[PDB]
Parts: sequence; C-alpha cells; structure tokens
Amino acid sequence: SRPILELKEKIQPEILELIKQQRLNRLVEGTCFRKLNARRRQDKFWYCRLSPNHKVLHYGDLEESPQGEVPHDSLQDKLPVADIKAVVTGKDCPHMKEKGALKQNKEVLELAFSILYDSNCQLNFIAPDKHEYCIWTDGLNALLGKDMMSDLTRNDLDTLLSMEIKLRLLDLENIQIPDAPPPIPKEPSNYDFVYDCN
Amino acid sequence: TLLLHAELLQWSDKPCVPHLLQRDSYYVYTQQELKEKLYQEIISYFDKGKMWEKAIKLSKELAETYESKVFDYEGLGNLLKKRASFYENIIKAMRPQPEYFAVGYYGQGFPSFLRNKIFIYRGKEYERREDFSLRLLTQFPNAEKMTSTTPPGEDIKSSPKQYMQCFTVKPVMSLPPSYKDKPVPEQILNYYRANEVQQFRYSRPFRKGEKDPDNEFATMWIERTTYTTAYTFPGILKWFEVKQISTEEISPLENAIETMELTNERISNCVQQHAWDRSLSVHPLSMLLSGIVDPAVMGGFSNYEKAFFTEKYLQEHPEDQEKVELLKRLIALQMPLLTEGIRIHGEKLTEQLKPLHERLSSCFRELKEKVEKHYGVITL
Amino acid sequence: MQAIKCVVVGDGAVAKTCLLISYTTNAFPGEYIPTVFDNYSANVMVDGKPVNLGLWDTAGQEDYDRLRPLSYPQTDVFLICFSLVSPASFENVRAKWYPEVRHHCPNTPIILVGTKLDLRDDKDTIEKLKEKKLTPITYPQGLAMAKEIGAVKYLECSALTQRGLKTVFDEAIRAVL
Repeated sequence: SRPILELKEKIQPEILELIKQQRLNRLVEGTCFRKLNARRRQDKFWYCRLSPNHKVLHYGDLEESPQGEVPHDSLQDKLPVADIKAVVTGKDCPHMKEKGALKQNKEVLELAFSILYDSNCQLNFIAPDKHEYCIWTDGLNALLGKDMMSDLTRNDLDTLLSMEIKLRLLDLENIQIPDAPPPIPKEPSNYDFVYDCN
Repeated sequence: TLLLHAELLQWSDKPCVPHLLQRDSYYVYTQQELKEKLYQEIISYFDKGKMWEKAIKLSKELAETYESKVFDYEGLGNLLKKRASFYENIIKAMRPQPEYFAVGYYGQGFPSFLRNKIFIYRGKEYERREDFSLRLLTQFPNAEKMTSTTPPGEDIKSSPKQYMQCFTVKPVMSLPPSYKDKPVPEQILNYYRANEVQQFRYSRPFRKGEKDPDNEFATMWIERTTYTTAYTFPGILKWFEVKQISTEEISPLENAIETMELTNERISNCVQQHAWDRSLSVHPLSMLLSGIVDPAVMGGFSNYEKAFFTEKYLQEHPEDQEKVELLKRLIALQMPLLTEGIRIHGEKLTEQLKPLHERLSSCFRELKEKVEKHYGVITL
Repeated sequence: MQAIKCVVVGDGAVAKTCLLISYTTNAFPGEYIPTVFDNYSANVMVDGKPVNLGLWDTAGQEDYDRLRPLSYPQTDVFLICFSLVSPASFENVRAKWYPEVRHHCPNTPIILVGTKLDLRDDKDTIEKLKEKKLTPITYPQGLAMAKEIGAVKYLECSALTQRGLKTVFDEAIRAVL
C-alpha cells in the first residue's frame, strides 16, 4: 500500500480544509457559552455567534437560554479578528490564575479558554465539556488560520482520508501501482493531432 | 407609509376600486370609511410615535369630515379630546435631538447604491458617532474606514475592500412657519431643532493664517460641510442620502464671529433655560461665568484684540475691517448678555458663589468699561 | 434628571484641557477646537438616562488651591489626571494633585488617569526620557499608586487620538451609575 499511501496522503489539501470549514460553521452557529463562576445568579448560558460576515462575535451577557443562541447584536457584538493575538487555553487563562472570589475550580481546567484581544481584556470563558471546548479553540485557530487542536478533529481528518482513498482505489482493483510511477510513454513530440481536438 | 396609502384614497362616499379593497378584511368598504380606519391607525401611530403635531394636523380635517358628512358627533368629541391630549403632551413633554451623520460608504465592494455616496443617517436621540460606525462595521464586512473625514476616499471610490467615513453632522434648524415674528414658547423650537431636517453640515476646523501659539484665530477656518437630504428627517427612512453636499469656508473674522457667537448664544442659552425653569442647578452658571471672567487658557479677549481688533489685522484687512467693529458689537451685546447672566446668577446666588459673584460683578464691570474704552464698543 | 459635578485635577504641563474639550467637541481625532472657557460640561448618556455632566477644569496651577477647596466640597466625583510619559506629572500628582484632592475630600470616588499613553510606549519620547533620565510610567506604576489610594478606577487613555477616551468617560458617567 506504499504507493497507495503516497498517492493518498499526498492529496491532502481539501480534507483539513473542510474540517476547518466545519469548525468555522460551528463558531458561526455558536451556542450558549459559560461565563466565569456563574454562581450568584449569573448567566452560565449566553451566546457567542461568529458573524455571518465572520467579522464580529455575537457574545453578550444573555440569559439562561436552554435553546441556545438568541440572534441579535449581543451585549458585546464586536470582536474583530485583526487584533486577536491568540486564546489562552488551560492554566494559561487569567481566569484560571484568579485567587480571589472568581477563583476557577479544578473542574474547569479543560474549560479554560480566554481570547487574547486588546492584550488586557480576555474573553474568560468556561466550556460545558471538552469536545466543544476543543472545537471552539479549533475554530478560533481557524480564524487564526492555524491547526485544529481537537482530538476528534484529527479523528475526522484521518477517517475522511481513509474513506476517500477507499472510494478512489476501485478501478485499479486487480492492478498494482508501482512505487515508482509507471513510465510515462514517450509522447509523439509533434503536437500533431491527425484527428481534431476534442 | 400608511398615510401614503391613505394619501391615494379620497374622502369620497363610495367604495370605488377593489384594488385598494384590501385582503385583510373585505366588505363594502366605502372610501371615506377606509380613510377613517386609516386615520384612526395613523393617529394611533403618531400618539405612540410622539409626533402629535401630525396627529393634530390630521385630526383637524378628520373632525371636519365627521361633521361635514357623517355627523360622528361622538367621534367628533372623542377625537377632539385626543387633540387636547396631544396639545398638552406638546407643551408638557420634551423630546431629545438625534445625532445626525452623513455617511460615506466607499468601496467598489459596496453594492452599486451602497458605494461612494454620502448617506445622511438619522441615528438615535443620543448617538455616539463611534458606536454608529461600530454598527456600520456590524452592517458591513471589511470593518475599516477613511481617516479622510472631510475629503472622499478616491482609492476606495473604485477599490474593493469597502471603506467608510462618518461624523456627527449639524442638524440644521427647522423653519417654524409664522413663528419667527412670534415669541412662541420653547416647545415648538425643541420640537423643531432636530426634526423636519434636511440640510446638514459637519465642522471642518482649518488653519489658514499665521499659526502662532496663543492665537488660533487668524488661522481658524471652518470649511462647513453643507448637506441637503433628499427627504425629511424624520421620514419614511431613518437614513437617507445627502441630496446635495457643499463645502464652505470661514475667515478669521468670520471664525471670531462664530466663536463669540457660540459664546453668547450659550450664555443666552443657559440664562434662558434657567429663566423659565426654576428647578435648576446653578453649577452651569458657575461654569459659564468662571470660564468667561478668565480668558484663561488663552486670553480670548486679548486674543481677539491682537488677532483682529488691533492694527495688524487692519494691515491684513483695511477695507474689510468693518467686521472687527462687528466683533466689538458681538462682545458689546455679549456683556449685556453677560449681564442677564449676572442677573440670573444673583437671583440664584449662594455663599460659595458669593466670591464667584464678587468676581462676576467686579471683573465684569471691568470688561464693561474696558470695551467701552479699549475695545472701542458703543454700548447700548 | 441628574447633574454630576466633577473637579478635574491635574497638572497643566500635560494639557488635559485639550482632551477634555476634544471630548466635549466629541471631535474627529485632531479636529477639535480648544476654547477660552474653563470647566467644560456636557450631557451624554452611557445607559438608561443622560446626565448633566460637569467636568470642572481646575488647571495645573497650584495657586488656585485657594478656591479649589471650594470645588472639592459638594462635588460628585473627581478626575485626578497625570501623564504616563511625563514623570514630573506622576510625582506632581502623587505630591500635590493626589494628596490635596484626597484630603480635601477623603470620601468621593476618584479616578486616576494616565495621559499620553500613546507616548508611554513611544520609542522616541521614551528614549528621550531615558536620556533625560526620566522613567516612563508603566501600567504597574499607576496600578500600584491606585491600589495605594484605592482610586475607584485607574485608567490610561489617549487625547490626540481619543482612544479609550470615550470609554474612560463612559465609566466616568456610569461611576454614579
């Protein structure tokens, strides 16, 4: 399968592309995110929609919406990407370094992500579980145009690559691909087509 | 809009054409009855739309039609009671003035209508231009603008990657008909300072002259950015294009004129708003008078003396110096205006204002005699 | 309706009056008109209700400390003002503008603001200050001074460029809100 694997893993471009596209769609659709330590009647649900323009983030101190996102220009409708330095994830989050009343507990370490914008104010966020957290940071890295850091993302990429190479190889069944590609037959150096083109 | 529809209708006694016979409900529907429905809803709108001027302006001929055809005497009376309600709302209730913006969407990236044309926008009553441009960034992709606030962005006249440009333009005054001769109370003006507005302008401070440090005044020029809106503000659409834009210019004399004019108009403004008011803080009086008594940051008294009143500016302008005498007139009516300021201060004068009013009387009569001699005014 | 009195206190060597009138001008950056008046006041909402906002311009002159202790009583808030790249402004505030205001009224919300933040990181002005052996006041310096006095909020915005300026005044208005 060595030539087959060469052929397969050489034509990547579109697979990670589509996975990142899906991540982007996930951020655009968005859902109710969690604030910090939503305890004293604080909204553990509030939405953050990536723009239809993909230029603003519809994040705002919205209420406990079990449905999910409510569509409007949120309490903080703007989050341009031109200034998004990064997102601190895990212990790197300032909300994970808080030792005051907002001290995030030990059950939010993987729910730790705060978008770096303005270099001082971080969208100190908490996730409902690991997978959507990884997807959020994935899509944000897609806004940064970098790699996807969900384990399930690499799952999707490998399985799509395997299925795709599976769904191409049909015709060369009963035939082999030499590791060195079979010799290109010497074309007639004259471009002369005795019968017309097409 | 509903009116525009009713505008098509006539008070005729009959159901005339079924085209206007709407599909929400349908029976005989004689024209005057339809206008009656429409006018009911229109007046309801205006009542909840706060535009009771329109409410009354229609209710008049509404009752006219009542009596003239139908004798809806019950409707006559209730309609007129509502008219009374509207008038009371007018005199009593006060209304805020929305900030106004002539908006240039620049970029071939905008649609054909959305590109390179100055759309005058009726914002909200108290809009900050920054939040306005913010929602434009919400409005459009490519959240970036021109710092070319005054001039157009020619590159982004035909470039993609839409740019923008905005600012709070001047709401040009309304024209209260037959009220200019009339000492009308304020309610008409407050209702007119930001509504029924089609002309607009934004400020263009400019430095055309000798930019010496103390004087900003022989250089200060305002290239007023005159606008005409195609349609009334308010109107069928909040925003609108500029129907016609015009730049302007303002000479060092004319800009001295306007500085002292805004000075005096704000003096008169605070004085008069205090005059008919009684539940007013005297802090603004302290503001005005404490600022006036000291031509402090720069001696605007002395600044105008040097810039225009003195001989050097006769050197700049011998023939057309008959406006620095007009600056003398401006101050010479300012200090009687400052005198009504003194009056309102004194009638609302307190213990900590007492040293303040001491300085008021003292230095103010000082500037009085000073303009009578040094500034060369011929007072009243 | 509400009217807030605020005695702005800080040195005139930084020319905060430019910033204040520019905001009152609400100007496009660099397009404001400074005036001859003092104590520029206006009326802008932040939320729910506009406020008759009064920004008393007490210039940097220390002599006016004869009647600025009349401005301190019965004043809703105060704007204590310094420049981050004018160290003399820093020390003058902590020596005159901070203490005199603090002690004339040890009970009033107080907001320390760092002027010329645009020049706090200005390589040319900073290298001048180092050549002039002047320390560019960084964010931690003002942070420490704030937690020293417990100013209701310490800030640093821009005058020529109006950056954070509108936000700074927004929190200034919401301070009594």
